[PDB]
Amino acid sequence: DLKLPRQRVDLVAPPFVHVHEQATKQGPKIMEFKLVVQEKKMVIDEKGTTFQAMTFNGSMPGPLMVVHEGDYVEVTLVNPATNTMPHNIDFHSATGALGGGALTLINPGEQVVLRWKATRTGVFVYHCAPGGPMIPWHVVSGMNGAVMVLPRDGLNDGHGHSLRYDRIYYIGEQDLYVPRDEKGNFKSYDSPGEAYSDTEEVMRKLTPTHVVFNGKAGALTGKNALNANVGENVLIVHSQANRDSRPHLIGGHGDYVWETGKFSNAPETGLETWFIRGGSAGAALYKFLQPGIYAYVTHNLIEAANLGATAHFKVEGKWNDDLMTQVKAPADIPTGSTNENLYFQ
Amino acid sequence: DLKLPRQRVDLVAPPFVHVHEQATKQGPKIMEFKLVVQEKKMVIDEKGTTFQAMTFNGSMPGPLMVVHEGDYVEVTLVNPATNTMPHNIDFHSATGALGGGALTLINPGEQVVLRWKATRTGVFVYHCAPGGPMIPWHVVSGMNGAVMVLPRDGLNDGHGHSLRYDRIYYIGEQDLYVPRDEKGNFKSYDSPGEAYSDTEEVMRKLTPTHVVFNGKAGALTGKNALNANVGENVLIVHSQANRDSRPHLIGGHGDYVWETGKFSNAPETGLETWFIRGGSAGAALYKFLQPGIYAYVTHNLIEAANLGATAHFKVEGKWNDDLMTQVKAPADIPTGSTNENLYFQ
Amino acid sequence: DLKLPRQRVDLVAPPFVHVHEQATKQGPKIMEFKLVVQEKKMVIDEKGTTFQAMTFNGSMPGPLMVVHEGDYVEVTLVNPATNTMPHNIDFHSATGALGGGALTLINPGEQVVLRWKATRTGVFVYHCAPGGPMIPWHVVSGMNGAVMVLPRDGLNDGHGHSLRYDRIYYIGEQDLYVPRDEKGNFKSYDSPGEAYSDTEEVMRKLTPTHVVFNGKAGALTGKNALNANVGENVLIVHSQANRDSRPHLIGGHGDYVWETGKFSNAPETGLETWFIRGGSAGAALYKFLQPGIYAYVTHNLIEAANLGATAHFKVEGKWNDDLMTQVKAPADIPTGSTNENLYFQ
Ligand SMILES: OC[C@H]1O[C@@](CO)(O[C@H]2O[C@H](CO)[C@@H](O)[C@H](O)[C@H]2O)[C@@H](O)[C@@H]1O
Ligand SMILES: OC[C@H]1O[C@@](CO)(O[C@H]2O[C@H](CO)[C@@H](O)[C@H](O)[C@H]2O)[C@@H](O)[C@@H]1O
Ligand SMILES: OC[C@H]1O[C@@](CO)(O[C@H]2O[C@H](CO)[C@@H](O)[C@H](O)[C@H]2O)[C@@H](O)[C@@H]1O
Ligand SMILES: [Cu+2]
Ligand SMILES: [Cu+2]
Ligand SMILES: [Cu+2]
Ligand SMILES: [Cu+2]
Ligand SMILES: [Cu+2]
Ligand SMILES: [Cu+2]
Repeated sequence: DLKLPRQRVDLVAPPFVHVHEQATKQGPKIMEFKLVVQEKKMVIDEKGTTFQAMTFNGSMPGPLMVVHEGDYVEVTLVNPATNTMPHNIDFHSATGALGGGALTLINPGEQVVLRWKATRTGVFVYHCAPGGPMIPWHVVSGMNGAVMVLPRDGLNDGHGHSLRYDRIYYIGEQDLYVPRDEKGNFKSYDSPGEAYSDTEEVMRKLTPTHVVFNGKAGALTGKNALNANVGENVLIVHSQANRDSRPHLIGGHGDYVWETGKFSNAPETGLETWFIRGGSAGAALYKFLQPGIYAYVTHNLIEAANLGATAHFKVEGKWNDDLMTQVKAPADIPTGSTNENLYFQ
Repeated sequence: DLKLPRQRVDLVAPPFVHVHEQATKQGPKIMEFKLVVQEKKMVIDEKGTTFQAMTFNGSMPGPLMVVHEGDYVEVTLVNPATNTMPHNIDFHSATGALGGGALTLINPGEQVVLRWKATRTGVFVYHCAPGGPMIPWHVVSGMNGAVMVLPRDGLNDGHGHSLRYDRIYYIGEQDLYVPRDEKGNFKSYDSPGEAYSDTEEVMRKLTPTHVVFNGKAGALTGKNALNANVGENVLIVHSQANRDSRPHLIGGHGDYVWETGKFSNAPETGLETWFIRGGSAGAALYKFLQPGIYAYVTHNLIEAANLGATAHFKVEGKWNDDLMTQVKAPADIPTGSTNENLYFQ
Repeated sequence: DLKLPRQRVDLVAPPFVHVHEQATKQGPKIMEFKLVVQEKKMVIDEKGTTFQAMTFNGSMPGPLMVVHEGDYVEVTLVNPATNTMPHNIDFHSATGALGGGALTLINPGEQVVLRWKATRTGVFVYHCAPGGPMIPWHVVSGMNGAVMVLPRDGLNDGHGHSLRYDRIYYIGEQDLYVPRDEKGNFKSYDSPGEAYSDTEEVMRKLTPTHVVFNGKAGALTGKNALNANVGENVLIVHSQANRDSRPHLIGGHGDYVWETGKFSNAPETGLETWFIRGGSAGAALYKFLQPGIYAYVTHNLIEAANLGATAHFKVEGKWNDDLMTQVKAPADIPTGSTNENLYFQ
């Protein structure tokens, strides 16, 4: 009885996003997505530590889905028989049945089709939630992503002016809880079920061993740094399904930030650092003004530098010496300088 | 010299709330409340672990007090001689004398009467705060609750429109720090003073052993799930006197959320997850649109599923298939399906 | 080529602030500041525990710098040859080159001059960030402070009304990670490099051993309590470069709070407790209404009372019995009282 046009969307691996319109004059459609659960061993840090992960579509995070207010979203969730456990999906964007989790529980070898109406704008988490202690375990094993529900007129500044991004990236942050042996080395396991008991003990102490973007320490540095150009307005969606985070663009700002992630609320302006509450997605716009490397971190700097939570942007363009300049390069402290008379000595 | 009508309020145990008017045309009154401290052993999880608690009025949290802007609140605090320690009360709603703590210190066998003017609207924490290390210990032992100071015109949406709730619940979240023996089992004690030294060591590492609503894991699930009906606008007050929390209604949203808890500020709309800073109360309105079970959690899912922090609502009414529907029930993955050609394989 | 007046600013040790205008009719200037790195052993708690600190200008936090929107800020950063490590500076207020860190790396015996344009209003963190694991280590060793960029018209309430403070204090909160020996006693070291390996292990578990204001437990209590007077509007800037905090003025409120710290956003009103995300500075105004002692804490009360995070204000003036009064002093519970019939017994 729901007589609307159907459109199939092909998702892409984060931190990229499938193509979409920002503002649209198309009416509501049924937007069709497919997510396939994949349990597999994954490498999660620069020393090669492996982890028994569980994913949507083989990535941590799962891919970003993008629709417009009033669309219907029809998700086929597939759990191949190569997997060992039941899985489901819960959309924080959806209304009813535990976000869809109570309608999508599938054993290996099965698939299910859920439809939810996109009545709430913003970026939102989706994650697996099978029941009881399996909920946190599936989520911290990798089974979470995000969906963006755009207004049909695209984003605005909360004061009646349109905003448009030239570029979008999705940064999924994952807290991981990897057991260690008596000597302090990370332990390896042959299957998720084998890893569970030891992993649950680490989870109970609430302190992650790794905090990563795009599934691994160093995923978005080096060759895989994020590209941008001076003058571009870049939307950075950030999600964390289980634990708080405090994003910060080193050398930049958040020009417009929806830290609670919901476009019915005006963004805040000119933030240094914002706050993603565990169990949510937020979004920040920034117009790059300077070329060079930027680090994007959670600004618990221990997590950023020592547990894996740093991405880079590589921005091309011309340097603006009015905004910042090195007036004098490093030089020997003048013989004549008198710093021993300063108030704090 | 304060010549206003007096009205005695009988409090009730959370998560229920004493009856009150939302909007009122009554002028300011002296609203009289009594809180009696009770130290006692309490059961805090589904395995029967017991805990040396300290409470206001025998419950964790202490009861919700509800008054209107401009009322005076006259609290008789009683510390029966069956108790072993001094106690006091500090209202985050009040101005002066450490919130009242510096005027309310009572030994066992004594009572004291404090009056504070309700000049600030919102939901606010109250808690015991005897002095020094006793402050966190009394609070994490259970001695905290909340007070709501309504505008005289009731709540509004921050844009000039009245909001009215059909139902109110108060969810007090408690972080607990229970010692374990060498084998990892929770230890039992015969008195609060006996529990102190071992408990302070757990407190110092800042990681709770239990995170509970209404005083115990499973308190608000099963027979004690919270009731609602499709169409009702429900106000959920949430407090945490010592530690942050990130509330989330699984399958719903926060239609209007005051996460910092103060009604002079417009609420945010359409939240997935909000944030209660430790030492505060916040509030969310939601109009139920779908029947069924909802879980209300902190969305650190480890705390929610494994440390006790899940409540349920049981909502009666008719399902809306437009908002969400199971298009196809779980079925075998079609022989003809081609998932091995997906980009992530 | 930048032809503006230069003005030298002499900084002062926190929690005080160098003199400045709030509103100004002066045009943009080049505001010249000097920061000298000092590595030294410091006492950090009331038991005399010492710590291998690294500081700007010999204090934790580093001093508050105050300029106006559109000023240029020219910082000479000095690293004396008595220091052992390279250092740099990153301003969250600045645009480009990792906030200045990529232009300011200096070895012992060198100095460098950085200029950044103050294009963003608010309070912002600055901190050392040499590269890789040295970033969190230098920051949690003490190398962080804040800068305030005022609008030229001074502060406003976000609704078109000027706000002016009579008094300003800067509270820098520091999370510290001090190793312990097998017996649980804090370990002492002869140099920062000697302390590193053991300190990094404590840092990795993300749980501080001390959380302090102005560099030490008890720094702002006793003789060094903060002064104020009934009727004064006091601005409290609070920063935390690495870890979240939840400030609360016990016995007061935040009348106007910019918890994300940026003056382009209207403040929230009448807060009990606010939230400083790690990696940021926020600010609260409060007009004192009552004399006496107030405690200013982070409202994780364990951190406040047991890990060092309490300051005091001592406020002079006349008590207002309308706002709060002790109606009846502590007295024996009346023989006739009937508390055994209360609902919770
Ligand atoms: O309360 C009536 C009864 O209806 C049930 C039957 O399973 O299902 C309702 O809710 C489901 C979503 O949770 C819908 O898919 C279904 O169509 C609707 O009838 C039970 O939940 C309930 O006990
Ligand atoms: O500064 C004068 C002196 O007055 C004291 C006496 O105890 O009390 C004032 O403040 C109290 C609340 O903290 C009020 O109950 C009292 O009525 C008021 O006089 C001292 O705090 C102070 O040293
Ligand atoms: O992309 C060109 C090239 O210019 C460099 C040379 O070091 O420097 C630019 O950016 C610096 C700030 O990071 C400015 O101080 C400098 O003036 C500007 O030319 C390189 O970063 C870059 O590879
Ligand atoms: Cu799963
Ligand atoms: Cu969820
Ligand atoms: Cu008490
Ligand atoms: Cu308090
Ligand atoms: Cu340094
Ligand atoms: Cu920084």
